[PDB]
Amino acid sequence: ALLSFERKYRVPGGTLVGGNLFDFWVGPFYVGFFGVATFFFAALGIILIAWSAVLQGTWNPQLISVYPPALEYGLGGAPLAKGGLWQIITICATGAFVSWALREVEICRKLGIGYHIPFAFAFAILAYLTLVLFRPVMMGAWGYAFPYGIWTHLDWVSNTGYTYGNFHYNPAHMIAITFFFTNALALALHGALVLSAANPEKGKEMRTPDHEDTFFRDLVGYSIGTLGIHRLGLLLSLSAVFFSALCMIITGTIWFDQWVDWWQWWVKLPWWANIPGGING
Amino acid sequence: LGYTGLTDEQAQELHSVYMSGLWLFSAVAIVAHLAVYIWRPWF
Amino acid sequence: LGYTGLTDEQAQELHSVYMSGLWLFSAVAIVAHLAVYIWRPWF
Amino acid sequence: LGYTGLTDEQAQELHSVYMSGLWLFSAVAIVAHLAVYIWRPWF
Amino acid sequence: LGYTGLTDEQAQELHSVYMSGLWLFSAVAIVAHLAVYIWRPWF
Amino acid sequence: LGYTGLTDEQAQELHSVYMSGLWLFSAVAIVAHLAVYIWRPWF
Amino acid sequence: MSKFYKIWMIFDPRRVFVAQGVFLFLLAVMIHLILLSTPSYNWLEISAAKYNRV
Amino acid sequence: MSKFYKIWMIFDPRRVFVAQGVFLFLLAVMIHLILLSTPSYNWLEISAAKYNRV
Amino acid sequence: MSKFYKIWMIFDPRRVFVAQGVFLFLLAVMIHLILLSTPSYNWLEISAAKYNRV
Amino acid sequence: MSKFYKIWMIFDPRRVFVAQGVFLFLLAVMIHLILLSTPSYNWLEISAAKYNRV
Amino acid sequence: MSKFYKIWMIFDPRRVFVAQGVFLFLLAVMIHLILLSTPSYNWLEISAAKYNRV
Amino acid sequence: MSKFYKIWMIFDPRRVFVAQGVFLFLLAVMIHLILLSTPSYNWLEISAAKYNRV
Amino acid sequence: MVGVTAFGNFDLASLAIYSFWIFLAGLIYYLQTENMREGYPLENEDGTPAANQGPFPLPKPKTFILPHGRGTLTVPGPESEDRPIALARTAVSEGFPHAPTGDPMKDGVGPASWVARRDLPELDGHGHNKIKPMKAAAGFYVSAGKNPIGLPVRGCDLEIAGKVVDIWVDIPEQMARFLEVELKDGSTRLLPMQMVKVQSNRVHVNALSSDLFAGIPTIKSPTEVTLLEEDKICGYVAGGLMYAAPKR
Amino acid sequence: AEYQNIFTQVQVRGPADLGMTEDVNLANRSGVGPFSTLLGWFGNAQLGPIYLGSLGVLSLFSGLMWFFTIGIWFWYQAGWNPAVFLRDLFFFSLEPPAPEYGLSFAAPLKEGGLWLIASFFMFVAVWSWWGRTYLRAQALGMGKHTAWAFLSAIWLWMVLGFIRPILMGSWSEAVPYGIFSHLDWTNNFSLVHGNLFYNPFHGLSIAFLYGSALLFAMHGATILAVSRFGGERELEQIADRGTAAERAALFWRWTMGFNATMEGIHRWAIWMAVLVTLTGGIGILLSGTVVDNWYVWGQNHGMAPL
Ligand code: BCL
Ligand SMILES: CC[C@H]1c2cc3[nH]c4c(c3C)C(=O)[C@H](C(=O)OC)c4c3nc(cc4[nH]c(cc(n2)[C@@H]1C)c(C(C)=O)c4C)[C@@H](C)[C@@H]3CCC(=O)OC/C=C(\C)CCC[C@H](C)CCC[C@H](C)CCCC(C)C
Ligand SMILES: CC[C@H]1c2cc3[nH]c4c(c3C)C(=O)[C@H](C(=O)OC)c4c3nc(cc4[nH]c(cc(n2)[C@@H]1C)c(C(C)=O)c4C)[C@@H](C)[C@@H]3CCC(=O)OC/C=C(\C)CCC[C@H](C)CCC[C@H](C)CCCC(C)C
Ligand SMILES: COC1=C(OC)C(=O)C(C/C=C(\C)CC/C=C(\C)CC/C=C(\C)CC/C=C(/C)CC/C=C(\C)CC/C=C(\C)CC/C=C(\C)CC/C=C(\C)CC/C=C(\C)CCC=C(C)C)=C(C)C1=O
Ligand SMILES: COC(C)(C)C/C=C/C(C)=C/C=C/C(C)=C/C=C/C(C)=C/C=C/C=C(C)/C=C/C=C(\C)CC/C=C(\C)CCC=C(C)C
Ligand SMILES: COC(C)(C)C/C=C/C(C)=C/C=C/C(C)=C/C=C/C(C)=C/C=C/C=C(C)/C=C/C=C(\C)CC/C=C(\C)CCC=C(C)C
Ligand SMILES: COC(C)(C)C/C=C/C(C)=C/C=C/C(C)=C/C=C/C(C)=C/C=C/C=C(C)/C=C/C=C(\C)CC/C=C(\C)CCC=C(C)C
Ligand SMILES: COC(C)(C)C/C=C/C(C)=C/C=C/C(C)=C/C=C/C(C)=C/C=C/C=C(C)/C=C/C=C(\C)CC/C=C(\C)CCC=C(C)C
Ligand SMILES: COC(C)(C)C/C=C/C(C)=C/C=C/C(C)=C/C=C/C(C)=C/C=C\C=C(C)\C=C\C=C(/C)CC/C=C(\C)CCC=C(C)C
Ligand SMILES: CCCCCCCCCCCCO[C@@H]1O[C@H](CO)[C@@H](O[C@H]2O[C@H](CO)[C@@H](O)[C@H](O)[C@H]2O)[C@H](O)[C@H]1O
Ligand SMILES: [Fe+3]
Repeated sequence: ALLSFERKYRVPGGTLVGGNLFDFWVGPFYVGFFGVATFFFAALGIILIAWSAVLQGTWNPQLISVYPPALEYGLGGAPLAKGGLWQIITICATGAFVSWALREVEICRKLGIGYHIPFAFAFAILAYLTLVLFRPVMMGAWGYAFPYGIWTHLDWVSNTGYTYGNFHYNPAHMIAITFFFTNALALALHGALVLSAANPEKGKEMRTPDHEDTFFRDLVGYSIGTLGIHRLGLLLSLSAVFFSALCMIITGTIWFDQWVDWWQWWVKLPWWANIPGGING
Repeated sequence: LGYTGLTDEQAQELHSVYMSGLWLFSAVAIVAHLAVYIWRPWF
Repeated sequence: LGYTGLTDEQAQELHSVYMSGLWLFSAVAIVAHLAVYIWRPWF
Repeated sequence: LGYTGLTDEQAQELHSVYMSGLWLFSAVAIVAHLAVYIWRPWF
Repeated sequence: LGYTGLTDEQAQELHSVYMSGLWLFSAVAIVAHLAVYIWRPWF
Repeated sequence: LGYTGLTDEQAQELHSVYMSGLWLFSAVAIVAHLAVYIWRPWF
Repeated sequence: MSKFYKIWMIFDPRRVFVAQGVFLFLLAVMIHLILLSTPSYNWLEISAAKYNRV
Repeated sequence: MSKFYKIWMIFDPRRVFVAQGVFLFLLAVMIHLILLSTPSYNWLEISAAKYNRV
Repeated sequence: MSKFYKIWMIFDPRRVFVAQGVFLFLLAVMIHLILLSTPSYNWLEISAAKYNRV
Repeated sequence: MSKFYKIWMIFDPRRVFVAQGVFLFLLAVMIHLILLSTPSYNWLEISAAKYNRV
Repeated sequence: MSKFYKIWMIFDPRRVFVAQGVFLFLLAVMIHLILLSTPSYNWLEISAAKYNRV
Repeated sequence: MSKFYKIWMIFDPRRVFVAQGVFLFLLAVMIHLILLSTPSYNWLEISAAKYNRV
Repeated sequence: MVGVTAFGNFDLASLAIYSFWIFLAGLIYYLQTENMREGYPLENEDGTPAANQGPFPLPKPKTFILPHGRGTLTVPGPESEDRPIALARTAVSEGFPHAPTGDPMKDGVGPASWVARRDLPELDGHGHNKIKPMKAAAGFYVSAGKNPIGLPVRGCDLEIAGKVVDIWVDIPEQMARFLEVELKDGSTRLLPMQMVKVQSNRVHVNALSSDLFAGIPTIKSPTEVTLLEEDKICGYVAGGLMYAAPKR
Repeated sequence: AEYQNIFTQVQVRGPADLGMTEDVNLANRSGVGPFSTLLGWFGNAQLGPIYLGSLGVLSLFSGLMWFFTIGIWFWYQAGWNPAVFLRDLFFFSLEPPAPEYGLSFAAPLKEGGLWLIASFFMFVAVWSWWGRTYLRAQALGMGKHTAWAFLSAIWLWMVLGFIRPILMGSWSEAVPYGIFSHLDWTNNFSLVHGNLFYNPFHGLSIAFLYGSALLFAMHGATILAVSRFGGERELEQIADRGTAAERAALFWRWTMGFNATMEGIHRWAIWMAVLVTLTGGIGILLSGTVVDNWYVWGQNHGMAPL
């Protein structure tokens, strides 16, 4: 089945690999070469997660976990039961994510649109690799990565965040959090503004981009414009992920102590380092 | 007054049926309350 | 005036119905408060 | 009224079938409740 | 003339009814304050 | 000047009634201040 | 009370009915849960104690 | 105080009725909850203690 | 009581039917699980102990 | 002060009424809260201790 | 001191009245709170001590 | 000295007046709080100590 | 702390989490139905409605009132691609590409597709043309950045196709929407600015080869552009990424 | 290279747009401010006018009082030393009263009463600002969507500062007015209640924050990818669907198997954003008042090994 306007777009071309071997649609999905690759990797990863569940001895979805190898294996292999299944599933997950991005590239080419979406997805992929490849290798052990469990990977997060004190004092963490929070705020504002313009008070005429510009100038004395708001949303999300991967690439590689002591450098500035009075005086 | 499209005449039967339902509901509720209060009171 | 779009008569009758409901609610409130006060006064 | 765009006799027939199904459901419920109450009462 | 697009006579009537409401509310407040201060003074 | 352009009589009456209210408020405040100081002075 | 039917010239009957339904179901489940929380009104525990079921 | 009918020349009945319904329900629930919090007014516990339901 | 059929002049029957289905199913599952939680009314455990399957 | 009426010609009556209603509710609840917080005027505990309920 | 009235010709009456009301309310709340803050002036606690309340 | 009328031929009276009112209020509250900070100028503290309110 | 459980381990937090599961299911249902107001019902590749329509029913219609008497738009409703879509299905079975029968860049299919939008100009909140050329606008000037007027325009084959003459700007947005380009024949074609690389000495266009700017659709008026014309121009220009590709 | 439409390569400036007026009171409106070329490289370079009504001025005054009160207390903590004030600015704090005062207003000004005053100021400011957003939507005849989206964050804020302290019976529970003081409040809140990670509503709030980031990356990338077809003009694509809306729909139709519309994607967006603070407020409200150890609770509800 197709949407009422789909048929004029379902034309050949745009595929990076193949070109007619894997140029078709299964239901709504576009299957390409990378569609085949991503389906294989994802199916393997899911089946191996279930298999690791039966090896773990639990069928609670929230208790299933797939741990990486211990710190003793360094950056080497591991038996499937110890940390090998996690390494295979990391292979499958990386392959699936990359194949998904390249399949999106093919879809972009076939629709004649920009490649903003696969690029923005590559940002998330590189954050994932920062957590499972870059930081572990720069640290030297696959056991510094997180397990594949719903609540055990939060255990990884908590233990790592407390290995360095209160992680709130990481400054890259601070800018990443500010980006995340302002991105959520921007998304709320954008959704609300567009819905308010498209849906008027009651039984009256639809509003215009000038009307929403007017509303936000009457609210906060400014409006960024409909192209600017989408620019800002993409930038906020991508930069939040970038400084997230930044806060976790300098942590345990450049800074090793409690991050709070970082903020000492400012209070020990020689001009006012030794003034009596205040919080730290 | 007819903001909802009602014409003040079928609203009468609508209210009659709604009050019938409300009073049947309250009768069953009173039966349940009395049965529980006999079972054990709260005052 | 008349931002509600109601004439004087409609407003008066609507107010009469609303005051009937308000007095019913207030009477039930007085009854419940009296029962609670005689059972376990808060003063 | 007339929000749903249904005639009175169509609503009558639909309600008749629905009440048949409702009474069948409630009858099965009563039989099951009575059976368990005999098996293990909660009062 | 003004800002709200009202006259003086309707303004007088509205002021009268609002003042009646204000006096009633303030009188109930005074009675309550007397009752409480007799019950438990704060001076 | 004349951003509003209100006729001078209107501004005169507005200021007069505003100052009437202000004097009323300041008088009540003065009475309350005297009462507070007599009850428990800060000087 | 002889003019309460004008409530259907007040609000859309569908909206009032659905709000009433959700309101009443939420209240009913809340009250039943409150009673079940208190040991003195948990009829399951009471009936277990009376018949020495546990 | 018998000449208040003029309120409906100012305030829409639609707004006031729904807003006051929500207001009254929320205040009623809040007061009931405050009473439920204070141990002297938790009527469930008072009835449990008075009738040796422990 | 006789003219409850008028209900089908206010709501679309499909919406009511699907809402009733999901509401009834959720309520039935909730009550079955409540009974399962209480050891007094866990018929599985009653059959286990009554026939010494432990 | 016999001429306070014409202020209704300056401010919109609906604006004034809704603002003053919100203000009255907020002030009333704030004063009630202050009185509830202080042990001297918390009437629930007064009635608990005075009637020897606690 | 006989010429201030013409400020009502340079200031919108609605704006200035709202500003004055907001300012007076905020100032009054702040001062009442400061008085409640000082242990020598909190009338609730003063009357609690003088009348020997908890 | 007796020529300051020419500042208002360019400045807006409304903006100047509102800004100066806000600035004066902020300065006044800042100074009052400064005095309240120093125990040698905390008039509430001084009166509490003089009349033995603590 | 009210840590009391009504039954099992079901405390107030459990009540909250299950309530949120129910609410989330309802909200996802609502959000999905609100997103089925375009392109529905689904159709077979021959245009007839398909056997399957999805587990989600279509929502009730909603009416938008366009600001300037443009009419009331009700969605969902009947739909039709009221234009000659020129494609032939490569396979008898479903789910395979439809090959263009002719020149796809000219037929308006695939990445060159266009939508039969209203053939009326875009009206702002003041009731005026939202977009008008630089001259038509009163006071608008290049406030900052490169001024791309008189610059050569170089196609994807690296041969000049024309020179930029004017910029069409947006009145309520103050955004530079379109570049007007004159070819060898003295006629003007519009170019969306999202497709042009405005360098220091040229305005490059990677989408189109030099011998395709004349194939860009034209405009009935030289000062007002309608939504249909804008869509045709944009579709044609963006179709050159796939179709004008073989000529570098 | 190939242009990506992330920065405007050409800027254009015209008459100052004073905006529309459906029921707007023109009197409160300001006049257009300057124009920012740097900020115009990303969006509308125009600044102003600003509407200043009655709830608006109330909000401005109350927020000024709140921020200024915090500032004066910070100066007091500095010993009135400007150098210290610029040295210990992050480490300052207008802390709430200590727990032995409970909810009482009888706390010394230096011992949390000033916190009560500033909290009153901020409460009044934020609620008047919510009324302001609702009224500004009302004047232009627009829907009140921004008001409710704001109410979600307002509820999280009220739980953090007002509702939860009332329920816990002490102002000591509330968040201080400091930079690292409120960071420390956050970390200590997690530690006291036993790994807030196992709060299900904290997990839901994080799910919707991650989802907001994912959804705005997706939507921004989608609109920029179809901006060559006039995808930015979302309202007109709603009124008169173009090839931009169809290509955006078909990209996600072929990627994910389902898609949104030009209007319903913003319903997704607003709900994804407001669920963050809705679930967060619920989770903070349950913490302490209902659950004091979230990891033990998790153990009892699956979610963790026994
Ligand atoms: C060690 C610390 C704990 C932890 C302790 C807490 C605590 C405590 C809280 C959170 C909360 C949250 N946590 Mg946590 N959290 C942890 C780890 C994480 C991790 C992670 C990867 O480890 C992530 C992604 C998160 C993410 C989140 C968010 C989803 C959520 C915050 C919502 C929000 O945006 O509020 C930001 C928005 C507001 C707070 C409201 C602001 C809006 C109002 C109106 C402000 C008005 C502004 C005013 C008028 C003017 C402003 C001033 C001027 C700008 C100068 N947490 C660890 C386990 N977390 C919050 C929550 O609700 O979760 C249950 C919360 O309270
Ligand atoms: C970079 C900015 C943000 C972002 C953007 C973004 N995400 C994207 C995209 C973009 C632009 C897409 O185009 C792509 C998409 O299709 O979206 C629907 C996608 C996507 N982002 C997704 C999820 C996602 N994004 C996240 C975050 C973010 N995405 C950033 C905040 C998160 C977080 C924070 O947790 C998640 C969970 C998917 C919905 C989708 C990509 C789907 C995909 O990869 O498809 C192929 C793979 C599968 C269908 C399944 C693979 C399964 C594995 C083989 C096994 C499991 C391995 C895994 C390690 C298990 C771990 C479990 C535990 C951690 C609990
Ligand atoms: C859905 C949840 C997300 C969200 C949503 C959200 N936030 C919102 C909204 C929404 C929907 C609004 O509508 C509202 C708004 O107006 O946004 C612009 C707002 C808002 N969210 C804000 C902040 C904010 N949101 C946050 C978070 C979030 N908001 C969540 C992530 C956070 C965080 C992460 O902590 C912050 C800090 C504000 C920008 C704004 C509410 C502004 C407000 O209420 O202001 C009141 C004013 C004060 C208390 C202090 C004012 C300080 C000034 C210095 C006073 C003096 C001014 C001066 C006199 C001006 C002079 C001007 C002249 C020279 C012209
Ligand atoms: C304004 O503009 C915009 C829009 O609109 C105009 C939009 O809309 C959107 C999009 C946004 C939304 C719709 C809002 C909602 C979105 C979110 C909340 C974001 C998160 C989304 C999700 C979690 C949804 C689910 C996502 C994923 C990744 C699931 C994807 C599904 C699969 C993995 C299936 C993939 C199938 C492939 C690749 C085919 C493989 C084929 C083969 C190997 C050969 C054939 C195989 C088979 C026959 C197997 C069986 C069939 C298949 C393939 C599938 C069915 C069976 C299964 C077992 C799965 C945006 C941003 C927008 O801004
Ligand atoms: C913490 O505090 C707690 C929660 C413990 C205690 C607090 C308790 C509180 C706040 C309780 C509040 C209770 C209230 C306000 C209860 C109100 C109940 C009411 C008004 C119930 C009304 C029910 C009405 C019913 C059930 C009517 C049913 C009608 C039918 C079933 C028939 C349907 C007929 C129709 C639709 C008419 C069709 C006719 C035509 C012509 C179309
Ligand atoms: C923190 O502070 C605490 C909570 C501790 C204490 C503070 C408490 C405070 C501040 C309490 C304030 C309480 C107040 C102000 C309560 C006011 C309650 C009122 C005014 C209730 C009014 C109820 C009126 C009702 C329910 C009237 C109902 C009327 C009807 C049902 C009649 C039906 C109407 C029809 C049919 C409309 C007629 C239409 C036409 C066209 C005739
Ligand atoms: C922390 O500090 C604490 C709280 C301890 C101490 C602070 C205390 C403070 C700041 C107290 C402030 C008190 C103030 C300013 C109180 C002011 C109270 C007022 C002005 C109350 C006025 C009430 C007026 C009422 C109730 C009027 C009712 C009028 C009617 C019901 C008439 C209805 C007619 C209408 C609505 C229009 C229809 C008329 C026509 C002609 C259509
Ligand atoms: C930490 O540092 C401390 C605070 C300890 C020490 C620092 C102190 C500093 C820096 C102090 C700075 C002080 C300054 C700069 C003070 C300036 C004060 C001034 C210039 C005050 C002027 C006030 C003018 C007033 C109050 C005029 C009021 C006028 C009216 C109320 C009449 C209303 C106006 C009308 C009616 C105009 C009518 C005419 C027409 C055409 C309508
Ligand atoms: C040179 O500097 C000057 C003096 C000119 C001005 C500078 C000021 C500065 C540097 C200010 C710094 C301010 C900062 C850093 C503020 C930080 C604020 C933060 C991080 C706040 C975080 C959370 C705050 C929350 C959640 C507050 C919530 C408050 C409420 C929800 C309302 C509370 C309402 C209460 C407690 C009851 C109010 C009612 C009465 C009757 C008191
Ligand atoms: C998910 C959306 C639909 C929700 C279901 C519809 C009904 C909504 C209310 C149902 C709430 C009851 O749901 C039921 O709660 C009981 C409370 O002990 C849980 O309890 C059960 O598991 C827990 C956790 O492992 C055990 O500690 C406990 O001994 C056992 O009784 C059930 O696992 C759960 O299924
Ligand atoms: Fe958008």
